[PDB]
Formats: sequence, structure tokens, C-alpha cells
Amino acid sequence: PQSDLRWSKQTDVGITHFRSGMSHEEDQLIPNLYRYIQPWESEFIDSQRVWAEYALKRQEAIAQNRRLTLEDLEDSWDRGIPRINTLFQKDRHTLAYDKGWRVRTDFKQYQ
Amino acid sequence: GGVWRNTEDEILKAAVMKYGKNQWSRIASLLHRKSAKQCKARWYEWLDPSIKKTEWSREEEEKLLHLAKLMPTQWRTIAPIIGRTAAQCLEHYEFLLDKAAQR
Amino acid sequence: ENFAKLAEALYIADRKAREAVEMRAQVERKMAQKEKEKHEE
Amino acid sequence: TRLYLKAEQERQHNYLKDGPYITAEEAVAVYTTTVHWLESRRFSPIPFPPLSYKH
Amino acid sequence: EARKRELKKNKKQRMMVRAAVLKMKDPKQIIRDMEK
Amino acid sequence: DHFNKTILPKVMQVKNFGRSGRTKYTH
Amino acid sequence: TKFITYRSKKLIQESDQHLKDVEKILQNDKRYLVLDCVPEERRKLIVAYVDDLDR
Amino acid sequence: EFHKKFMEK
Amino acid sequence: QWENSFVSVYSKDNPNLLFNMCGFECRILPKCRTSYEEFTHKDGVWNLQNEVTKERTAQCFLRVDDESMQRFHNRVRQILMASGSTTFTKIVNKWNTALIGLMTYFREAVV
Amino acid sequence: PPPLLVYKWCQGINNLQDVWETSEGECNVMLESRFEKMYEKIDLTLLNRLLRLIV
Repeated sequence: PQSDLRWSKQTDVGITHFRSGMSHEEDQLIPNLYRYIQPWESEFIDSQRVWAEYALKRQEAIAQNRRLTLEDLEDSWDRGIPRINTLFQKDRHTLAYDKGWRVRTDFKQYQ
Repeated sequence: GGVWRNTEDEILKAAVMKYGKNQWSRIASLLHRKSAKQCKARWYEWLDPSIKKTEWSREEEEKLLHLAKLMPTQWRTIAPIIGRTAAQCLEHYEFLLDKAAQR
Repeated sequence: ENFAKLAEALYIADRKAREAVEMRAQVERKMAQKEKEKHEE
Repeated sequence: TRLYLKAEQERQHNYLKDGPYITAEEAVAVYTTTVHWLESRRFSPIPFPPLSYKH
Repeated sequence: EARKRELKKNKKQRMMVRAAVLKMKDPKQIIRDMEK
Repeated sequence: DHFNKTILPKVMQVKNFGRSGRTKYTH
Repeated sequence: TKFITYRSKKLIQESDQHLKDVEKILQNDKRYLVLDCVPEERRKLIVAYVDDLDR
Repeated sequence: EFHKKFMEK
Repeated sequence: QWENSFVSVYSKDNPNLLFNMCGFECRILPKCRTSYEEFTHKDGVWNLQNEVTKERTAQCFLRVDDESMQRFHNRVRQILMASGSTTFTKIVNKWNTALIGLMTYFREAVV
Repeated sequence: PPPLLVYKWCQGINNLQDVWETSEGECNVMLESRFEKMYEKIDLTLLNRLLRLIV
């Protein structure tokens, strides 16, 4: 409600009352979580054209003799098809020798 | 652990005869060496009065030889069917029959 | 007796399949040794 | 839970006393089919874990 | 739901105990006898 | 009644666990 | 092509790199292949769009 | 009785 | 079992084509082969472009499956019946962990 | 698991060899099922045989 956004301050002159911006229309606290998630169409479409830059950069890094620059990856750090954070994670070489996490997680319900 | 000494075995037999069979917590509070599951496993393995700890014959050997090929694993399923029901004498008899027939 | 008759049949099938797989592997090795020699020549 | 425990006990007793096999002819056939499939795929079996492996 | 009823019962028991304690050592029961 | 009561998902007469009535004068 | 955000105007006014990024993100534009028979026409359309965005 | 109960639950 | 299976047929008579994967149900129909009404209450439409021609071939309208909905019913009911002693912060945490389930596990179909 | 399965599934249904063509009287059928036999309903001896065949 627009009648629950009033705050007062008594600092120098007196108790000055003010109101939050609600004169346009009714208030809407959470419009939708769906509009903040980058849904599957946008996610898959963007992340499809993400690794291609990583392979043009990995190819560029191997041709130019450059290392994995986190600054160059900051533009392709968003999500990846899988997490890009796992690509440059701390256990990258210690977690890569384990295949089948989805099946192990699925039957965890029965464990 | 679980050395299963003779003085502990006699105390476990006396606790099984005095207290009962379906009360494993009451028998584990008078030994101070094993838990209730270990005491129940010992009572079902060596301290059972129906366990045939001796008299290995040729009929039981022929029964175990005609059962290890039908079921290679699950020796605990063939424990009460063969008649040993100790869950370790069957594997020992299978090892003896495999070592004696190998030479 | 059906479990024992199934186990003996599975053992006989394994004993008749291992020899067949060994014969097929020997024939494939003979064909490979007859192909690679002609290719090297 | 206790009802399902009784039901599973009854099923195990029926499997043990009775002979509800797996169609031993069809079972041998499926085993032969899996053998041919593995031979076509050329998948090697598992070298059971030694103690001197790196990973 | 039922926690409210449990807390109300506990508070009622505490109030009864406090009333009994104030009445047992009351000015009309204890101090009145202390002056006698 | 300050709200629009049209942007709402389907309808909201009274969310007070007492909606015995059912009418809007649609017919 | 990356125009739904409000920072598209700044990227367009900065240089032609934002246009390259929009083309890379919209690489699968079937309309771009439909307008491929007239590449001068596609360039004119892109220039008109950039001028309309810069107005 | 038991069969339908074990199937539907 | 037929009482647990589901068959769908697509011919000149049946234009809609049903799918039920492990999560949300889906229905495919072609754009260029006498498409259906195409309601699209939300903005969920998978423009499955042609692999070679790169042309809009069909639309795959998603919807949340009844099984996930029943699971969510059970979760909300269990949270509501988790009363008596629980603190309100714990309930907010449980409802966040529940809602995040109906979220990104699938989000395109939630709308 | 959900996005990759459903997406590759729909794209394969879309990327087939003219799968949506029904002019010559062709037909398509999609069958979804669950065996209800991927648990206790197993031949244990067959399991041991297959495991010895692969491991």
C-alpha cells in the first residue's frame, strides 16, 4: 500500500515527513523471480555463443602464448552452459577425475 | 576389535541364557568390551546353541559344491540352506575345497 | 533345481562363447596380419 | 513400512521356495546378445584397483 | 497453534503458584500471625 | 479500493478465509 | 541484438565494437541471411538503425 | 488388498 | 504397463505432439504445417530452428507436470504442518529452499 | 539434466529428415514409459554373470 511508505526526520527545522515513490501506479514488491533468472532460451542461446569465444580465446591464448586471463574471461564469466566458475575453480584438476555426478546425486534420495 | 576370548564367551552365553535373546542392549551392559551389535553377531555366529561347529561330511560338501555354481555370490543366502548357518564356515569350506582340488 | 539348471546352462554358454570370441579374435588378428603386410609391401 | 516389510518378506519367500526364474533360455540369449554387443563395441573389462595407481 | 495453549497453561500455573506463595506468606496470614 | 484490481492474476475478492459469497454481476 | 538494455546507446556511441558484439550475439539471424542478397542494402539498414539509435 | 495398496502407494 | 505409459501419434489428423520428460510436459507443433491456436499465456515458445536451413520449423509449448505440482502441494502442506515450535526465520528459509525448487529447476514453464 | 534432455530431444524431433512432413501419408509415434522392473525384479545370477563379463 502507498500508505505504508512514509518516513519522518526531525533534524534541524522540524519533523519533515517524506514518501517513497509510488505516485505512478500501485506498488509491486516482487514482480516476478522469473524476470531475473535469464530463462532457458536466453541462457542456452547466450551460453552457446560463450564457449566459442572461450575456444577462440583458448586458441588465441595458445597461438599468442598467453595464460588463462581472468580479465578476458570477465566478459564470459556470466554462467556458461556449465558453470565457468568451475572452469577456473580451485579443485579444477581434483574434481575432473570424477564422471557421473548426476546419477550419484539422483540416487542420493535413496541414500 | 572383537577378540572373543573364552571368559567373555562364557559371560555372553550366561547373559543370553539369563536375560534373553531379543534384548541386545541388556547383554552389552555387562561385558565392557563390545557393543550390542557385536554381541548379537557373536551370539548368532559362535555362541548359538544350534550351530554345528564340527562334523564336516561329504553330503554337506556335495551340497555346497552343487550350490556355489548356481549362485556364485550371496554366501549368506546359502548359509541356512546348506545347514552350517555360521556365515564363515561356508567360505572356509569353499576355500578348503578350492585349495585341496588345486594341488 | 531350476536355478542350478540355469547356472549350469549359463556356465556352458560362457564356455561356448569364450572359445567363439577367441576364434573371432584370432581370425581378426589373422586378417590384420594379412592386411598390414600387404599394405607395407 | 511394516506392511511393505511383510510384503517383501513374502516376495522373498516366494522367490526362495518357488522357482520364478528369468526365462533361462531367454536369459542365455540375452547374455549372448550382451556378449556380441561388447564384442562389437570392443569395450575392455575393469582392471580391479591396484595399490600403485596415480589417481 | 497448540503452543499458545501450552504457554497459557504454564502461565496460569505460574500465576497460581505466585498467588499461593503470596497468600501463604500474606500480611493477613503470616505477618498477621507474626504480630500475634 | 485504491488499487486497480485488474492487473491481479485472476481475481481477489477477499483473502480473509471467509469467502462464503460468490458474485460479481457478470451475467 | 543487445538493444533491450539501456546501455546499448552508450556502446553504440563509443565505437563500432558494440555493433560487432551485437552481430556475434545475433550470428544466427536468419533475417541477416535473408538480407544477404543485398549486402549494400544490409549495410544501409545497419547505418540507418545506428543513426536512429544515435538521434 | 495388499497388492493394490503396494501398487498405488 | 499401459496404465503407466503414454502414447502420442502425429499424422494428418493429430497436429499436436505431446512429450512428457522427467520434468515438465511439452507439446510440439509445426509453424508451417497448419499450426494450432498457439495460446502462449507466457513468453514460452521454443523456436526450434532448422539445423541446415535455419528456419523456424516448430514451437514447443511447455507446462509444469502434475507430478511436480503434487510434490509442491506436499511440500507446502508439510511446511504448514511443521508448526508448534519452529521459528519464523526457519520457515522463511524452508520456503525459499522450496520456491527455488519450482524456480530454476524449471522456470520457462512456471509462467 | 532437464534443459539438455528436453532441448536436444525437441531439436532432434525438429532436426530429423523432414519429420514434420505428412503429405505422403507418413506418421510419427512417441512412446513414453517406465518399466517398473529396474529394482528387485532382477536375475541375481544373471547380474553376477554380466558383472563378470564386464568387470
